[PDB]
Amino acid sequence: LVMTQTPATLSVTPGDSVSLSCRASQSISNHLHWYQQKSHESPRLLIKYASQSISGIPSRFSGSGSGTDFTLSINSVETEDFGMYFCQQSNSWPHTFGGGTKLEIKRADAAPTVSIFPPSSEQLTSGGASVVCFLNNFYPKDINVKWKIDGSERQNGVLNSWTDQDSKDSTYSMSSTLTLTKDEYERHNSYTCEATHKTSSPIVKSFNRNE
Amino acid sequence: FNLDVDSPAEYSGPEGSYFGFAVDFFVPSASSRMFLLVGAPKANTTQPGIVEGGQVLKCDWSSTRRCQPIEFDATGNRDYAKDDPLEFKSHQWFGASVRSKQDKILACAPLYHWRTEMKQEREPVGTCFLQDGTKTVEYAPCRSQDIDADGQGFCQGGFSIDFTKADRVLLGGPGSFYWQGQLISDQVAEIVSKYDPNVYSIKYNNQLATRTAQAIFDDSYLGYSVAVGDFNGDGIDDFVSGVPRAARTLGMVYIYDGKNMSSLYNFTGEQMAAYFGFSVAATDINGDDYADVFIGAPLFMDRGSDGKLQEVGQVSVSLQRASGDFQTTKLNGFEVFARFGSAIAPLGDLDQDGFNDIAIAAPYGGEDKKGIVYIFNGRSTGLNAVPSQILEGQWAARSMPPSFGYSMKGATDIDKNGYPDLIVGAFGVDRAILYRARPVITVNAGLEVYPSILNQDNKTCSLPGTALKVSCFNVRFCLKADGKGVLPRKLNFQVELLLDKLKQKGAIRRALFLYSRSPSHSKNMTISRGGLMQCEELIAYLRDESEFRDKLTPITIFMEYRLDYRTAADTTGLQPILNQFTPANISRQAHILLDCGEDNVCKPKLEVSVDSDQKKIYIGDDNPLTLIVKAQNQGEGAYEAELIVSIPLQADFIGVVRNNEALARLSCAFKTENQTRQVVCDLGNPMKAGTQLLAGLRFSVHQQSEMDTSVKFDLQIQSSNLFDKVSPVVSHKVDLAVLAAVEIRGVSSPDHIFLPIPNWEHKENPETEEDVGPVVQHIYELRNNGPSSFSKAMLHLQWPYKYNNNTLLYILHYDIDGPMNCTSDMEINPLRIKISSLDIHTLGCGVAQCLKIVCQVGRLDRGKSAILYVKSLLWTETFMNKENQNHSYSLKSSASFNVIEFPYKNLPIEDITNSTLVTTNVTW
Amino acid sequence: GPNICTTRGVSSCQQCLAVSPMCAWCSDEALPLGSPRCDLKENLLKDNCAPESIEFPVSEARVLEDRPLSDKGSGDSSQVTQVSPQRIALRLRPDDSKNFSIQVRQVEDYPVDIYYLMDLSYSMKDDLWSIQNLGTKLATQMRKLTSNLRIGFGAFVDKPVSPYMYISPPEALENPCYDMKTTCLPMFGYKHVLTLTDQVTRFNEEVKKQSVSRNRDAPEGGFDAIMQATVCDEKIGWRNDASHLLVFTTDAKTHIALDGRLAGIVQPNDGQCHVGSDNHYSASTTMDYPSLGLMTEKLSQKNINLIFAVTENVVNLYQNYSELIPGTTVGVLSMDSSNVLQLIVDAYGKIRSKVELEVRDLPEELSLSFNATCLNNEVIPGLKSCMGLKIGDTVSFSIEAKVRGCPQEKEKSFTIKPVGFKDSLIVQVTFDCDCACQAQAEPNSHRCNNGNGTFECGVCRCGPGWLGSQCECSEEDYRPSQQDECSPREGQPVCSQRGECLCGQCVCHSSDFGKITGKYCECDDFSCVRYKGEMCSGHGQCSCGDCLCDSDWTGYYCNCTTRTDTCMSSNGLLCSGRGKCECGSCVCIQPGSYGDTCEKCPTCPDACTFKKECVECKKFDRGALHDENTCNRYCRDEIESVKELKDTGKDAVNCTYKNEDDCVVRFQYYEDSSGKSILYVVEEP
Amino acid sequence: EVQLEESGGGLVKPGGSLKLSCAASGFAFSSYDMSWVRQIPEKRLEWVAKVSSGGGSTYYLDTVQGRFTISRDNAKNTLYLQMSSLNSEDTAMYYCARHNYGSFAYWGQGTLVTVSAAKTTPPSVYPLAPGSTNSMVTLGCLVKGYFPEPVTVTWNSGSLSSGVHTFPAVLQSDLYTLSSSVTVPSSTWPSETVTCNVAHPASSTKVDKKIVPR
Repeated sequence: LVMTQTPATLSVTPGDSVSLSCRASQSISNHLHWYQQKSHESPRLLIKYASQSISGIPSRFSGSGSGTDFTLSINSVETEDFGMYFCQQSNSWPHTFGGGTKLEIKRADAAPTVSIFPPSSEQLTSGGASVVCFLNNFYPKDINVKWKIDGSERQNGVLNSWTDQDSKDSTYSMSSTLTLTKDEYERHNSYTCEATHKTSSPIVKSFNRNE
Repeated sequence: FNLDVDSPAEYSGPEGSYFGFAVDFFVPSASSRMFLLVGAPKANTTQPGIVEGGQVLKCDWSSTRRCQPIEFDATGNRDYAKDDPLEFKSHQWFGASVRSKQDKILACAPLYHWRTEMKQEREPVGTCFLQDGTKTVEYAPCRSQDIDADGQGFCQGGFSIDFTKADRVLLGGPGSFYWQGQLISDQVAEIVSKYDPNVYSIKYNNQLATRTAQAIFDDSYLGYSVAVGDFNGDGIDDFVSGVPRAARTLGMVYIYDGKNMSSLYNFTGEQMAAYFGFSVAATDINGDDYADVFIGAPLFMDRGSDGKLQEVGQVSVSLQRASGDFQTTKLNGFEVFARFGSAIAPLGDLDQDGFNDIAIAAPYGGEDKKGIVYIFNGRSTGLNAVPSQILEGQWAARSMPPSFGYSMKGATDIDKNGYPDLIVGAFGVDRAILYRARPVITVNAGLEVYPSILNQDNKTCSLPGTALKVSCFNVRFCLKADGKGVLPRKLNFQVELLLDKLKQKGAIRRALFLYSRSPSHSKNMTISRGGLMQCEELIAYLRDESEFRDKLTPITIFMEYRLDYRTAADTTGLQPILNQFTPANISRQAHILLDCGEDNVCKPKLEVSVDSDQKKIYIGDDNPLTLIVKAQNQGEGAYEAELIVSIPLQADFIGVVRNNEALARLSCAFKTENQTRQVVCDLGNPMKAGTQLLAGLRFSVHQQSEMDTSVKFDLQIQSSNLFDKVSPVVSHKVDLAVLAAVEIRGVSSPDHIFLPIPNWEHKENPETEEDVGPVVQHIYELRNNGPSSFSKAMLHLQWPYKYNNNTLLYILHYDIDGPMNCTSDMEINPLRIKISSLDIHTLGCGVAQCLKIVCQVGRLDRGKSAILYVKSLLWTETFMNKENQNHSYSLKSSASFNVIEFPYKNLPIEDITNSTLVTTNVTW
Repeated sequence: GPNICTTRGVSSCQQCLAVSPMCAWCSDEALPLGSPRCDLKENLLKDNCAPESIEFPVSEARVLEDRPLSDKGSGDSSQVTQVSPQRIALRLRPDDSKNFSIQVRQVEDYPVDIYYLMDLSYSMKDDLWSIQNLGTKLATQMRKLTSNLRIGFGAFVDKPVSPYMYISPPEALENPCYDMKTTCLPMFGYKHVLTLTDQVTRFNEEVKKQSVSRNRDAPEGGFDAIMQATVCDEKIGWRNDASHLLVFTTDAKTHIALDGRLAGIVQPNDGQCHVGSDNHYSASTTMDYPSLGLMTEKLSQKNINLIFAVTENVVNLYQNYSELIPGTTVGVLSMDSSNVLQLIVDAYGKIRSKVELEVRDLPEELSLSFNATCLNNEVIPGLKSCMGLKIGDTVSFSIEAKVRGCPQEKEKSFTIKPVGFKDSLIVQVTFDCDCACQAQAEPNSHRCNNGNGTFECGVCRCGPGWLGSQCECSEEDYRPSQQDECSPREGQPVCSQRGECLCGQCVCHSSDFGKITGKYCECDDFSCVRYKGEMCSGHGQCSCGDCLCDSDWTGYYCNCTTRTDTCMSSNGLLCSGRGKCECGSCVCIQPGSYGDTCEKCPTCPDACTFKKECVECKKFDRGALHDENTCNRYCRDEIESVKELKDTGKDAVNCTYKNEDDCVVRFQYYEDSSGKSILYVVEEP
Repeated sequence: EVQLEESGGGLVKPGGSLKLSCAASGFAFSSYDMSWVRQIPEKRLEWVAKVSSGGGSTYYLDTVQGRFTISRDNAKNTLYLQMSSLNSEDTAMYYCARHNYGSFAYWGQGTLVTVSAAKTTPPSVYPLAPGSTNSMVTLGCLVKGYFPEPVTVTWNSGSLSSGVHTFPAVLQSDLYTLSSSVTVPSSTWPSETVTCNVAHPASSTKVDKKIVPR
């Protein structure tokens, strides 16, 4: 048995309504459950047995379907509805889960706050050099971050991480780390963090090793 | 019998909801207006998200047939999550079972399901909704932490219901503890007061319940059917719980103490899958203030005349006694698959006669299997098993048949008269019917004729259209409209008068009325209050003697009655009925005078005398006796002439003898009427002067006991005549007699003895048979040949012994039987013969000195044999003569007797005497 | 001459046939109110009514069709026939009857249609596995019983409703056994899988393809499954020319009618087929269980025998259900079901050991009495059946078809069939109570000489208002003349009391509590002697106050029986051979014997005076038994002559007598010589 | 209220073994079925094993069977999963869960299992301070080269919670790197001390790093 779950990602403005669809390769009667998973938290049963809700779960969440095709609809999505959703089949061994849907909340565009940090003396002592760039409180999640060393684009050694969407403001933060060898670091003067984002014309932050 | 099927109050609801599953009657202290309750399990309603939840609707019986839902709730499923039922109100069958008392209605949903916060498992707990005035309470003790089938999760509380006297609620929950079942009981007052809507597991302080039973009782279903009553003597009503699959599918009914769930009584079915316990009901059927239990077993298979198993349904009746020892009868359905045991319900007193009674449903009976309900009264000794009336469905199956009587309630006076109805459900038609009991009127009608004997010459009436006069008579019609309870003061009776009923059918119309000039008249009579025997009088015309030849045939005058209906009914359509045992056919016979002298009076001169063909009846047998009875008519004739003879039962009447042409052949009855024994001969109704009827009346007289010396027959002839109705009595006696011939007989075992017996020798002191001689057994008997037995007789024996000085026969032993005791003068067995192991010629008692043996003989029956055997040896010394060779001898004893006393003390008694000689020929 | 109908049928040609089988009545003025009427056929015949005007129908027993009974089941082409008569014509007269017989054979090699209906509850998963070798093996063993056997298959798992099914509390029970690390099927009520086929190897494969389901409620849905398997001929594959064996295999107690109330199932079961195109019982959620009554009627009506292949611990219910489901049989099933082969072979042999008849559509007025020949030529009364037969054996039933009164003139078909057999006897029954000249009558007012009346059977019949011997004295008035013999010997009653003479016939005016019949108002339906509150104790009918006793009764009051078992002794002799029987009792014989059978006789001259009589004739040609030619049957004792009467030392009575020749003979009478009576008579008196 | 707490996760060399425990309270432990469900690095949930309420029936994922054992002690109210012959595919967050008829009604918090030949290594923590002015100043700390996950970062021992953003770890060649930022008023820094506090449980190492001006 294979559980196909679509759509994989979903961007929903507060007050708008959405639905998820679960497809089973064979008939699973009504033996399908739905779960929600918020950041750094465990999964929670939302709807059990295709349409039976649970106890402290809002009416806005309504499951439906039988056999091979099931839905989970959410009326008037709230900020707190952000997070992953999963269906699970309990008809036949092994039990299986759908791929999962990442529900995101749409909000006003927000330009990032960009801050550039040079390598610490402590890191330089051990022979390394990491130039760090923080891009906080922005929306939409799609941002292009480039590093320029003496004006030349660099990809090697650059590591990014995005936070999951913030439960209060529904914004994103990301961190871009450019890691080099101390001796390589000492061959260049200007280190620049470039962020291309809607809301603008890239945002640039720079540090000069000779300053 | 007074339940009409003519103007029932027919109630119904929306198609497919199954209105009729359960019915009840609501009578709040709040008003004079009462309502019927009809449950409808698949009903749809307002409650959002709920389908086929079921509902109970309240209906005003006074016209206004619209049924309306009881507002037990309006909301959707109790929530927990939003839109997640914590209780499933859908597909739960509300109205499947409905009951009420006063101002409280408690509706059931046996398939009510719950969710428990503990586990996501839907459970068929079954609950009820309580409507208290306007306050609503959920009744569900069945809902607890005992979440599943092991527990109370499967109680399905709601298949059966009742209330005790005062206020306890009985909720059957047959699915409890793996379908062993459970009866749940609580005070409704506590349920209402201690209820908290945020808790679905409320326990009650006075809560009772059948305890979990052994696996032995798996699938028994205690709670499918329930009733209440005063079974454990007085105090609180007990609980009557049907458990149809108990006792290995035979079914059982348990009676639990109302105050404590511990079995008091246990009743069972005799047949597998009969479902003894489908319908349990209780009532005081005998009118003696103690409830009995009537248990329906609808699938009961009876046995027909051909040995076939017939599914008819049974109602098992257990009748209560002070000792708890129940007596029993059985009622059974008539038709196959007409499941009679489906419902039993109180009717109360159908005739206001002091007895509480019931009605029985057979929901699938009738051609076009509509359902039949059987109504009958109670009796001091049980139920009248035979219906006096039935109620029947008036609707065809839409799909499934209505199942009339599936559910039923009664013993409530809905209308003004205190005669209870039957609320009969018909769930397959979405219907329930109220069959009302009508008032019962006993109408005493009487018809009299003053000039009952007519004289065609007494032409005193004027015929209105002629100058001619008419011989005529006065016919009177009276009416008593008696009735109880509430009936209109003025009743309307339609009465028709028919004259000469037996001749209008193709024969000459012998009589007609003076004014209508026809053989009939009719009128509508208004009879009020009861006892007001008002009347009308009609005058009849005897038709002219010049045309009509009849003289003897009676003129019959008849009343025919109908009690009316619309004009004697209430505004509710409750028409009256007349009492089922009261006739509407009343009559009088009139006769025409024939002869009767110048006086115009029939003046009979009736006389009877007899000739006995046989004068004696022997005592102790069936002795035929024929008496010829001569009936004379020396005066005028007679009307309805008969021979009446008073005959002791011991004289068993056979009939009138048909073997002698000299005698009249008279038809003759044999009867016993109010401490009498009588034989009655038909002498001819229109008896005419000079007629002589002789007939032989044959009897068999048994009288075997010590009775009177004669048998007496008392004879008279009589009539229904105007004058001298009865002849003088001739008293005839037949002598009885003691006849007891007794025959005396006897034999000597061998008839002869030969002297040269091998190894027979003399000894100075002989021992054993061999040294004495041959053994001869002499038998004497008294046999009673005559029919009369006796109390005392003697049998006298003379045994020749000493011829000269020679002792011949030595008696070894007296073998006596029958009531016999022998006394001897002389020593018996002086020779000490310890043998056991069993005038020269005639040695008579007048020759040889004999022993005198007298046997007392006690009471002997006719045909009895009184026996005396004398076992004796012939001693060698006294046969082997020494003086001169020897002689042939005849050894002769004599048995005489005399019968002295008979038990027939008042009868002539003669001594019965005779004698027999018994001999052996002794030769060489 | 004047016999019964003389007074009872003279007023009506239909009534004289209603009254007695011996009566006839002439027409065409053969005997134009000559004097006798109705009487007996023979009296009218002699009194100028010999020609066929007598209207004397008789009863008849004829056979319309008698296709011969077959020896072998495989003997196709001409239909294999199990019974001898096929169609019978029966013609009755009122209060009459005719005999016929039914020969039924347990035909050898008769084909078998067997359906294996299985319990598909989880405890049976290993049974489905074991059964993988059946079908092939079952049929193979059955090849000995018959060369033609077909095997089908189906299953039951109980009604898929809330209280039986695990309710689908969650989804998890939509496809159950998730509870125990396995999988199993949902509940379906009753399923049909394989129709009966000769390709029995199909069963082996079809059972392997199956698997079990889950049941919460322990009781089985087996009764719906049996009834549908019994009723749904079109899918089950039952061929009428075959025995139908429904095998019910189970490990549990069944659920029954009205138990279904728990699921809201209250619909009566009509005993109909509800299996659809999906080979599934669609009624499984709406109809209740069939009753024992419905099962019995449908399996009997359609010739289906049920075999209960039930495990040991539940047999008590199945055996008790079979007692209430006649014609069925119950065996004991192994937990691995390996013995179904043997269970069925023996169940078949047991089924074929009983022959039982049932009569369908029998009317209320007819009584069919049976005497069944169970062995050799002995028949036992009151039996519709015989036990202990083997395949190839026959049973012969003797049937008496009697009619009470005069039922309506319609032809009825009485179907007499063995239960389980397709073949049956159709007896076509009619009632000849009418005279031909009753129908061939045209009353027409006139024709009754000069008058207004009716006419039938060759004579005129004036009704009320016209009456008279022919057509006169409407209501007397032409009556004070003619006299006539209104009463025997002219004793001058008007008419035997209850009646009056009217122009040659008497008219009975009485109409109270019964009827009066005959020319002189002779017969009083209502007047006779009571024995115990009832005329002649209900053991005879009356005619003119003369009670006509019923079978095995005598006396004026019909209370003296002619039954003698109550006066019969232990030795098989009535009154022990010494007494007279009277009214079910015994009259004492002169010597003084006494008791119900004259058992005791204390006075009785010793036996030697009764036994000498036998010797005196059997050996000496003298005595009462010689003159009466009776000794040869009277004396069944063994009598031997001896040279010496020896000291036996046993129970030998020394008897003696002097003969006609002045000789003295001695003999010994010995009792109980291994039950026999032995006499030793001296050779030399 | 239902309480589920799993423990015993950590770094295991491939081919190795590890036992996970999950304590339970607040319910009738022996009345419910128990399951282990794991969340694979792709964030996909996978059911691993189920044990029946009485412990009689045990079901496993086919690619797990023969290597893992699920068991329970109903007296000790503790569920177990004994793993063996572990591969890289077994790396996941393991969650114990309570059943409600096929659903997992209640879940634990999760115990992380890392299957890898890499050795346990403590993080090196570096300050992120601005290069040599506004109303607010952004600071941070770089947590580099640790193994296995997890690592916990607080500012001023949990006193500073506002303005804090901790980034998910990025795995580069058997070592994880994360960063954490904090925004504070410019007027309070360096006037007040801001310290980054880093906990690495797998190596029992805790590092306090003061952010000082450059």
